[PDB]
Amino acid sequence: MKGILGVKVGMTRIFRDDRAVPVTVILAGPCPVVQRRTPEKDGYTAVQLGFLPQNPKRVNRPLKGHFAKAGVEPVRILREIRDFNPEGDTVTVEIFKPGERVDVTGTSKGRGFAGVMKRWNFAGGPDSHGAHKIHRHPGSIGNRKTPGRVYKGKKMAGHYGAERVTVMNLEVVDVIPEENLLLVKGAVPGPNGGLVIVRETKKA
Amino acid sequence: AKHPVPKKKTSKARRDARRSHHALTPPTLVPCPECKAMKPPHTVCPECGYYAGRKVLEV
Amino acid sequence: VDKPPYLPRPRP
Amino acid sequence: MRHLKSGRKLNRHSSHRLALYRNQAKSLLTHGRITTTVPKAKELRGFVDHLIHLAKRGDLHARRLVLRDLQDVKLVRKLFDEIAPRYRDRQGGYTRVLKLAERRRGDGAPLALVELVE
Amino acid sequence: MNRGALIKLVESRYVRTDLPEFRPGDTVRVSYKVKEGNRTRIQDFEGIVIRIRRNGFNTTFTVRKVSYGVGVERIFPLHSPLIQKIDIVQRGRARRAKLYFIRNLSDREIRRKLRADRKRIDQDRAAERAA
Amino acid sequence: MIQPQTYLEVADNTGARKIMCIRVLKGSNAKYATVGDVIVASVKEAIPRGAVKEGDVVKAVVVRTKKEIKRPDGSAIRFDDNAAVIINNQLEPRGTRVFGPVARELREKGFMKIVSLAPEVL
RNA sequence: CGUGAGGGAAAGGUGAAAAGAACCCCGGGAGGGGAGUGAAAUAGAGCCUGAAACCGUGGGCUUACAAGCAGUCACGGCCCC
RNA sequence: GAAUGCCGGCAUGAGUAACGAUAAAGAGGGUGAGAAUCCCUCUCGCCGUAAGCCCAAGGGUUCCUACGCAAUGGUCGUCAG
RNA sequence: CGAUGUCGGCUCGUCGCAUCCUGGGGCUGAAGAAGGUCCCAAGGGUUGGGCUGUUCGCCCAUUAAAGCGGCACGCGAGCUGGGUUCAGAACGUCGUGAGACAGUUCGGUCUCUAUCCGCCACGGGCGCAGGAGGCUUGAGGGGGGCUCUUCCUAGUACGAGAGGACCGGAAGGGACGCACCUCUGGUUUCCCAGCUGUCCCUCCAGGGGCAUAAGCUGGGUAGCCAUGUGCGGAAGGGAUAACCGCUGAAAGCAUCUAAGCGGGAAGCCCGCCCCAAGAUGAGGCCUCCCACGGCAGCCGGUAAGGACCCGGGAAGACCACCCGGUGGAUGGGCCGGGGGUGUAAGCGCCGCGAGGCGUUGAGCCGACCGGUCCCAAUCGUCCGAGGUCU
Ligand SMILES: [Mg+2]
Ligand SMILES: [Mg+2]
Ligand SMILES: [Mg+2]
Ligand SMILES: [Mg+2]
Ligand SMILES: [Mg+2]
Ligand SMILES: [Mg+2]
Ligand SMILES: [Mg+2]
Ligand SMILES: [Mg+2]
Ligand SMILES: [Mg+2]
Ligand SMILES: [Mg+2]
Ligand SMILES: [Mg+2]
Ligand SMILES: [Mg+2]
Ligand SMILES: [Mg+2]
Ligand SMILES: [Mg+2]
Ligand SMILES: [Mg+2]
Ligand SMILES: [Mg+2]
Ligand SMILES: [Mg+2]
Ligand SMILES: [Mg+2]
Ligand SMILES: [Mg+2]
Ligand SMILES: [Mg+2]
Ligand SMILES: [Mg+2]
Ligand SMILES: [Mg+2]
Ligand SMILES: [Mg+2]
Ligand SMILES: [Mg+2]
Ligand SMILES: [Mg+2]
Ligand SMILES: [Mg+2]
Ligand SMILES: [Mg+2]
Ligand SMILES: [Mg+2]
Ligand SMILES: [Mg+2]
Ligand SMILES: [Mg+2]
Ligand SMILES: [Mg+2]
Ligand SMILES: [Mg+2]
Ligand SMILES: [Mg+2]
Ligand SMILES: [Mg+2]
Ligand SMILES: [Mg+2]
Ligand SMILES: [Mg+2]
Ligand SMILES: [Mg+2]
Ligand SMILES: [Mg+2]
Ligand SMILES: [Mg+2]
Ligand SMILES: [Mg+2]
Ligand SMILES: [Mg+2]
Ligand SMILES: [Mg+2]
Ligand SMILES: [Mg+2]
Ligand SMILES: [Mg+2]
Ligand SMILES: [Mg+2]
Ligand SMILES: [Mg+2]
Ligand SMILES: [Mg+2]
Ligand SMILES: [Mg+2]
Ligand SMILES: [Mg+2]
Ligand SMILES: [Mg+2]
Ligand SMILES: [Mg+2]
Ligand SMILES: [Mg+2]
Ligand SMILES: [Mg+2]
Ligand SMILES: [Mg+2]
Ligand SMILES: [Mg+2]
Ligand SMILES: [Mg+2]
Ligand SMILES: [Mg+2]
Ligand SMILES: [Mg+2]
Ligand SMILES: [Mg+2]
Ligand SMILES: [Mg+2]
Ligand SMILES: [Mg+2]
Ligand SMILES: [Mg+2]
Ligand SMILES: [Mg+2]
Ligand SMILES: [Mg+2]
Ligand SMILES: [Mg+2]
Ligand SMILES: [Mg+2]
Ligand SMILES: [Mg+2]
Ligand SMILES: [Mg+2]
Ligand SMILES: [Mg+2]
Ligand SMILES: [Mg+2]
Ligand SMILES: [Mg+2]
Ligand SMILES: [Mg+2]
Ligand SMILES: [Mg+2]
Ligand SMILES: [Mg+2]
Ligand SMILES: [Mg+2]
Ligand SMILES: [Mg+2]
Ligand SMILES: [Mg+2]
Ligand SMILES: [Mg+2]
Ligand SMILES: [Mg+2]
Ligand SMILES: [Mg+2]
Ligand SMILES: [Mg+2]
Ligand SMILES: [Mg+2]
Ligand SMILES: [Mg+2]
Ligand SMILES: [Mg+2]
Ligand SMILES: [Mg+2]
Ligand SMILES: [Mg+2]
Ligand SMILES: [Mg+2]
Ligand SMILES: [Mg+2]
Ligand SMILES: [Mg+2]
Ligand SMILES: [Mg+2]
Ligand SMILES: [Mg+2]
Ligand SMILES: [Mg+2]
Ligand SMILES: [Mg+2]
Ligand SMILES: [Mg+2]
Ligand SMILES: [Mg+2]
Ligand SMILES: [Mg+2]
Ligand SMILES: [Mg+2]
Ligand SMILES: [Mg+2]
Ligand SMILES: [Mg+2]
Ligand SMILES: [Mg+2]
Ligand SMILES: [Mg+2]
Ligand SMILES: [Mg+2]
Ligand SMILES: [Mg+2]
Ligand SMILES: [Mg+2]
Ligand SMILES: [Mg+2]
Ligand SMILES: [Mg+2]
Ligand SMILES: [Mg+2]
Ligand SMILES: [Mg+2]
Ligand SMILES: [Mg+2]
Ligand SMILES: [Mg+2]
Ligand SMILES: [Mg+2]
Ligand SMILES: [Mg+2]
Ligand SMILES: [Mg+2]
Ligand SMILES: [Mg+2]
Ligand SMILES: [Mg+2]
Ligand SMILES: [Mg+2]
Ligand SMILES: [Mg+2]
Ligand SMILES: [Mg+2]
Ligand SMILES: [Mg+2]
Ligand SMILES: [Mg+2]
Ligand SMILES: [Mg+2]
Ligand SMILES: [Mg+2]
Ligand SMILES: [Mg+2]
Ligand SMILES: [Mg+2]
Ligand SMILES: [Mg+2]
Ligand SMILES: [Mg+2]
Ligand SMILES: [Mg+2]
Ligand SMILES: [Mg+2]
Ligand SMILES: [Mg+2]
Ligand SMILES: [Mg+2]
Ligand SMILES: [Mg+2]
Ligand SMILES: [Mg+2]
Ligand SMILES: [Mg+2]
Ligand SMILES: [Mg+2]
Ligand SMILES: [Mg+2]
Ligand SMILES: [Mg+2]
Ligand SMILES: [Mg+2]
Ligand SMILES: [Mg+2]
Ligand SMILES: [Mg+2]
Ligand SMILES: [Mg+2]
Ligand SMILES: [Mg+2]
Ligand SMILES: [Mg+2]
Ligand SMILES: [Mg+2]
Ligand SMILES: [Mg+2]
Ligand SMILES: [Mg+2]
Ligand SMILES: [Mg+2]
Ligand SMILES: [Mg+2]
Ligand SMILES: [Mg+2]
Ligand SMILES: [Mg+2]
Ligand SMILES: [Mg+2]
Ligand SMILES: [Mg+2]
Ligand SMILES: [Mg+2]
Ligand SMILES: [Mg+2]
Ligand SMILES: [Mg+2]
Ligand SMILES: [Mg+2]
Ligand SMILES: [Mg+2]
Ligand SMILES: [Mg+2]
Ligand SMILES: [Mg+2]
Ligand SMILES: [Mg+2]
Ligand SMILES: [Mg+2]
Ligand SMILES: [Mg+2]
Ligand SMILES: [Mg+2]
Ligand SMILES: [Mg+2]
Ligand SMILES: [Mg+2]
Ligand SMILES: [Mg+2]
Ligand SMILES: [Mg+2]
Ligand SMILES: [Mg+2]
Ligand SMILES: [Mg+2]
Ligand SMILES: [Mg+2]
Ligand SMILES: [Mg+2]
Ligand SMILES: [Mg+2]
Ligand SMILES: [Mg+2]
Ligand SMILES: [Mg+2]
Ligand SMILES: [Mg+2]
Ligand SMILES: [Mg+2]
Ligand SMILES: [Mg+2]
Ligand SMILES: [Mg+2]
Ligand SMILES: [Mg+2]
Ligand SMILES: [Mg+2]
Ligand SMILES: [Mg+2]
Ligand SMILES: [Mg+2]
Ligand SMILES: [Mg+2]
Ligand SMILES: [Mg+2]
Ligand SMILES: [Mg+2]
Ligand SMILES: [Mg+2]
Ligand SMILES: [Mg+2]
Ligand SMILES: [Mg+2]
Ligand SMILES: [Mg+2]
Ligand SMILES: [Mg+2]
Ligand SMILES: [Mg+2]
Ligand SMILES: [Mg+2]
Ligand SMILES: [Mg+2]
Ligand SMILES: [Mg+2]
Ligand SMILES: [Zn+2]
Repeated sequence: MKGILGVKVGMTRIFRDDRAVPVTVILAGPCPVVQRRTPEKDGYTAVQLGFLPQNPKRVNRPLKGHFAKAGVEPVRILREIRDFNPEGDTVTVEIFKPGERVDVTGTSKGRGFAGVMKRWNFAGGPDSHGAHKIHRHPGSIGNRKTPGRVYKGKKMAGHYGAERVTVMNLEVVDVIPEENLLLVKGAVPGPNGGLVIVRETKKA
Repeated sequence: AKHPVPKKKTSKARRDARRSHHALTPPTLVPCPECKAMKPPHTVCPECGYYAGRKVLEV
Repeated sequence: VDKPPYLPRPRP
Repeated sequence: MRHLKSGRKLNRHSSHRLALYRNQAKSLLTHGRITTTVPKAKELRGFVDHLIHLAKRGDLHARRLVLRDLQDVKLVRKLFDEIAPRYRDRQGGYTRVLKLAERRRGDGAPLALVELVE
Repeated sequence: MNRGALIKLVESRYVRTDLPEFRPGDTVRVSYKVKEGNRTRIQDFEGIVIRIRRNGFNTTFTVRKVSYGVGVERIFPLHSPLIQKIDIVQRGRARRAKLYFIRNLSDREIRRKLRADRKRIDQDRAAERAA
Repeated sequence: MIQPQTYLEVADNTGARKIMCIRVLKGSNAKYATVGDVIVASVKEAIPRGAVKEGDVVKAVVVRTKKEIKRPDGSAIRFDDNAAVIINNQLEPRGTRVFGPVARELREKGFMKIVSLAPEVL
């Protein structure tokens, strides 16, 4: 169960076999392993990964100590890939071959305080025929005296996006090791420049 | 709408609990490196007119 | 099921 | 949502907001230093900087461009002749904003000064 | 890192250079590879280009023609490998970038609005002179 | 994008001229019919003494749409009108001729008889 | 208040005596601090007494794993006499 | 201790709705204890079969000037009916 | 009865199962395919139209199916107001009359401000016996849970013929969901151009205001988007339902059962995605600071760190979150590119002239990808462990 940290760079399409392929480009490698989690020491199995070079002027003394125990230069982002144990002391895009199938986790674009029609795809009210100031309103949110309350989880307006989203079973279309690039077919969560995580897919 | 209205008078206790966030934070002030008088940071000193080690303004 | 209304509609 | 949008609205409609910028340019370019609220101040920078950078070009086209915003033939004449030349070797950044320490009494609005640079 | 550069880098494998320059208003014939059964063959589509979206490797253009009494528009990607070649059949001069308005014009009216771009024609004869 | 209430030009010589879609035949609840779909339609306008007359409820396959249709090669195609060809229940055309171009999608979807009758396939 | 006939309020108290607070101080003023008057000035004119609701300041006990007509009975902790 | 009682006082909702046409503002100078709000200049916008002007009702000193800002002004006020 | 707003629609659901569909079964007057009938099963699904205020019902066209009921005949401090209960008017009918009618007809004021509980979101506080910066385990929750067609097996089994499989294997759709913006397609309030009337600058030329809160028109970047794109439902493991057995007494036979063991569903548990240690049962790992002064406590100075302040941000109502603060590319300028518009002004030439041609893909030019210390994030300040007890 391999994995790698990365950043979404943007989308294009390429041509493969007289076919246009929508792709998202991800700058994935190189990721230095800075800690290994072991069942004897940590109770589970995972590999703590680092990503992006960091100005050591910004890294506080608690963090500096951590990086030294791994003999690894300062890094901007730490994230763990679970049930992964690479042979090397560094992870690159090489662990994926074109044709493979992956899961990508990212942070969805935030739509802030979102109405019920955008958030929950409600149908709202009429725009004529007497509709009175309720065009984007939810309608009823309950019954009467029984039960005399509102369900937990009741779909209502509120914040939406800026949340963890994982898209699955995405085809690796190409991998360009010289530039730490990963070409994945389709749409990946988050804005360009946003951080992603690329793991081997759990689908069949 | 059917004109919602309070059901019970708010107790002195509950009123005052609502106001547990209403406290003012005192202004954030640093000394002016020229005249030692206190002033908001990142603002041209209204006492001596100095900012970034130079005179900027008549006071 | 159409049953007779028990209240008049409210007036000013 | 406002994702990657540039330019304040300043609670004025299109034409009013434009007028605001033009009149503040006329004011800044006339006295060299004006006082406004911090938001208006920051927005004023680029609006004037572009005008100044065009006076540096000098051509008739540039004069006719800058004249669309400034209107005052005397003022523009001062811009090309007196103002522009002291920025010949300077590349952008012809204006500066410095925040004042005291607020306005009647509305607590935060003030700052905008000025042409030496 | 430069996100734009990295995108442009991916695209550079597929970027095409053999295709001739043209403008909205030019009449153009596109030799397009087409599969039908059980072979692939090259079908020509020839008409006025009414639109050119620009976006680097992802620019696309739109060619319009009348076929047997029915108007047909086609959208091609300028760097699509399925375009064998493009032949300028006529240069026409528009005053606009997008010529959606010709959809509602009779053949006579179009001919008057899209006059022959005499400048870029002589210019095309100015090249096309081999050494 | 043809949906119920849509008028379609008939592109054959069945005598029909204009049909109005009343159901798109593509599962339990298809929202729109596109190129190569079969619809049930009422005949709203027809020419005298044709095979089909005004009022008949016929079937037809869509041959060209005004909403552009997209192709895996990255290109797309758009027509000036919405057209269909009236068929029998065996997907065979009921007329003897078809007028105007038809979309290449008809071939892939097994309407060989209509494709062969068309003057042009784009 | 009502066109009008007509309707129709609220509002008493410094001190024995103004002796009603000169002057100085902060303040644009209002207000206050001293000084002075008086038996008394939380009798200072917004003046006898000055209850209650209501608002505040300071002190003691107490409260952020807890289910309530708010009390009551028991024990214990802390503070006070 | 209750009469949706009467008269008064003070709470709650609450620092909440609102601050009365979406014709629109910006700077500089002046005044002053205090200025987004008063004066002056320049720029900008709105009315123009009026949002201009002149009568008649009706109102009754609101007119002009000087000195003022406790209250009135839905904010502020050095300004003002 | 000092008020519990009354039909139907819309919206939003949630439950029941006496199950319409899909899954699993036994019997069949079950050849096959298709039906009938009963049993198990509530996970999901359960279409668009015409008539009428209608619920209901009839009808059209489809479908896997077009399920029935509860929730104050769910839902008017959520909307509607067609029906029915006001005042107007008329028809039929009844009444001498005023008027009346589970008869009809046309018309007819639906109340900006949410205190508490509840619900969707987001913080402040304290706690988590040293103080801190990271990274995690997942107790427990939530989301999801659909299905069809065609093809291969195979025109095989079966059947006189028509017709037509079980099992296993492929491909392709409908609807729903999450994400996305490369393409397609929108918007893009001033990014560009054209145009009319009027006033103005400055007379021509060139321009500005106004005609909307864009005067009108043609286009249109980033962003936000769906009609556009990607992906999801599973797989798989476990335990079961009806149901079918293995072995087997009581009961020399028989019996799925009384001892024991199998097989068996879209359902149940795990698995997938998301939340989550206020999980006060307050978990775990890595790393950093330390025995500071005066009198489980009080005051004070620090450490590791943190906050304040500032430049900002596909983060955002405030707050929170994330980045940066001269040790700097954080925003604004400027430069390069992209991108839109579509050949600026000026001059020259041709026409009497409106104009035309050239200079010229020119000029202008928001957000996009970058570069550059030109302008601004100056200077600082305040919090902040001494580690209870067996
Ligand atoms: Mg390839
Ligand atoms: Mg992440
Ligand atoms: Mg809504
Ligand atoms: Mg949504
Ligand atoms: Mg939607
Ligand atoms: Mg709807
Ligand atoms: Mg709608
Ligand atoms: Mg409606
Ligand atoms: Mg209404
Ligand atoms: Mg209403
Ligand atoms: Mg409305
Ligand atoms: Mg509602
Ligand atoms: Mg209840
Ligand atoms: Mg958030
Ligand atoms: Mg309402
Ligand atoms: Mg209401
Ligand atoms: Mg309400
Ligand atoms: Mg209302
Ligand atoms: Mg209210
Ligand atoms: Mg109440
Ligand atoms: Mg109270
Ligand atoms: Mg209190
Ligand atoms: Mg409260
Ligand atoms: Mg401040
Ligand atoms: Mg001084
Ligand atoms: Mg946002
Ligand atoms: Mg908006
Ligand atoms: Mg930006
Ligand atoms: Mg702007
Ligand atoms: Mg903005
Ligand atoms: Mg801002
Ligand atoms: Mg304003
Ligand atoms: Mg405002
Ligand atoms: Mg305007
Ligand atoms: Mg305007
Ligand atoms: Mg710029
Ligand atoms: Mg500053
Ligand atoms: Mg003031
Ligand atoms: Mg790009
Ligand atoms: Mg590169
Ligand atoms: Mg051909
Ligand atoms: Mg043509
Ligand atoms: Mg035809
Ligand atoms: Mg007829
Ligand atoms: Mg009266
Ligand atoms: Mg009177
Ligand atoms: Mg009376
Ligand atoms: Mg009285
Ligand atoms: Mg007395
Ligand atoms: Mg007396
Ligand atoms: Mg004095
Ligand atoms: Mg004095
Ligand atoms: Mg004064
Ligand atoms: Mg005094
Ligand atoms: Mg005092
Ligand atoms: Mg005194
Ligand atoms: Mg004495
Ligand atoms: Mg005595
Ligand atoms: Mg006393
Ligand atoms: Mg006394
Ligand atoms: Mg008293
Ligand atoms: Mg007395
Ligand atoms: Mg008193
Ligand atoms: Mg008292
Ligand atoms: Mg107290
Ligand atoms: Mg507990
Ligand atoms: Mg406790
Ligand atoms: Mg006790
Ligand atoms: Mg009593
Ligand atoms: Mg009362
Ligand atoms: Mg009362
Ligand atoms: Mg009451
Ligand atoms: Mg009373
Ligand atoms: Mg009483
Ligand atoms: Mg009272
Ligand atoms: Mg409130
Ligand atoms: Mg509010
Ligand atoms: Mg308000
Ligand atoms: Mg109002
Ligand atoms: Mg107003
Ligand atoms: Mg308006
Ligand atoms: Mg001023
Ligand atoms: Mg001034
Ligand atoms: Mg003022
Ligand atoms: Mg003042
Ligand atoms: Mg006039
Ligand atoms: Mg008079
Ligand atoms: Mg009067
Ligand atoms: Mg008077
Ligand atoms: Mg007079
Ligand atoms: Mg007077
Ligand atoms: Mg005066
Ligand atoms: Mg006053
Ligand atoms: Mg005053
Ligand atoms: Mg005053
Ligand atoms: Mg007042
Ligand atoms: Mg006032
Ligand atoms: Mg008033
Ligand atoms: Mg006057
Ligand atoms: Mg009642
Ligand atoms: Mg009552
Ligand atoms: Mg009551
Ligand atoms: Mg059952
Ligand atoms: Mg079945
Ligand atoms: Mg069944
Ligand atoms: Mg059978
Ligand atoms: Mg049979
Ligand atoms: Mg059966
Ligand atoms: Mg179910
Ligand atoms: Mg259920
Ligand atoms: Mg149901
Ligand atoms: Mg209808
Ligand atoms: Mg009926
Ligand atoms: Mg069927
Ligand atoms: Mg069936
Ligand atoms: Mg139906
Ligand atoms: Mg009901
Ligand atoms: Mg019901
Ligand atoms: Mg209502
Ligand atoms: Mg209702
Ligand atoms: Mg109700
Ligand atoms: Mg109801
Ligand atoms: Mg209700
Ligand atoms: Mg009605
Ligand atoms: Mg009616
Ligand atoms: Mg009826
Ligand atoms: Mg009625
Ligand atoms: Mg009625
Ligand atoms: Mg009648
Ligand atoms: Mg009669
Ligand atoms: Mg009768
Ligand atoms: Mg009768
Ligand atoms: Mg009679
Ligand atoms: Mg009679
Ligand atoms: Mg009746
Ligand atoms: Mg009417
Ligand atoms: Mg009213
Ligand atoms: Mg009311
Ligand atoms: Mg509340
Ligand atoms: Mg918290
Ligand atoms: Mg907190
Ligand atoms: Mg952090
Ligand atoms: Mg769990
Ligand atoms: Mg819990
Ligand atoms: Mg076969
Ligand atoms: Mg046989
Ligand atoms: Mg199968
Ligand atoms: Mg499928
Ligand atoms: Mg784009
Ligand atoms: Mg687009
Ligand atoms: Mg596009
Ligand atoms: Mg587009
Ligand atoms: Mg512009
Ligand atoms: Mg002119
Ligand atoms: Mg004009
Ligand atoms: Mg004007
Ligand atoms: Mg005007
Ligand atoms: Mg206007
Ligand atoms: Mg304009
Ligand atoms: Mg468009
Ligand atoms: Mg437009
Ligand atoms: Mg766009
Ligand atoms: Mg869609
Ligand atoms: Mg299973
Ligand atoms: Mg089993
Ligand atoms: Mg046996
Ligand atoms: Mg047993
Ligand atoms: Mg078993
Ligand atoms: Mg078993
Ligand atoms: Mg078995
Ligand atoms: Mg399934
Ligand atoms: Mg987590
Ligand atoms: Mg914890
Ligand atoms: Mg956690
Ligand atoms: Mg517990
Ligand atoms: Mg912990
Ligand atoms: Mg553990
Ligand atoms: Mg420090
Ligand atoms: Mg912000
Ligand atoms: Mg920081
Ligand atoms: Mg600093
Ligand atoms: Mg620094
Ligand atoms: Mg920068
Ligand atoms: Mg920059
Ligand atoms: Mg370019
Ligand atoms: Mg270009
Ligand atoms: Mg030209
Ligand atoms: Mg020119
Ligand atoms: Mg001439
Ligand atoms: Mg450029
Ligand atoms: Mg600098
Ligand atoms: Mg540098
Ligand atoms: Mg300092
Ligand atoms: Zn100073």
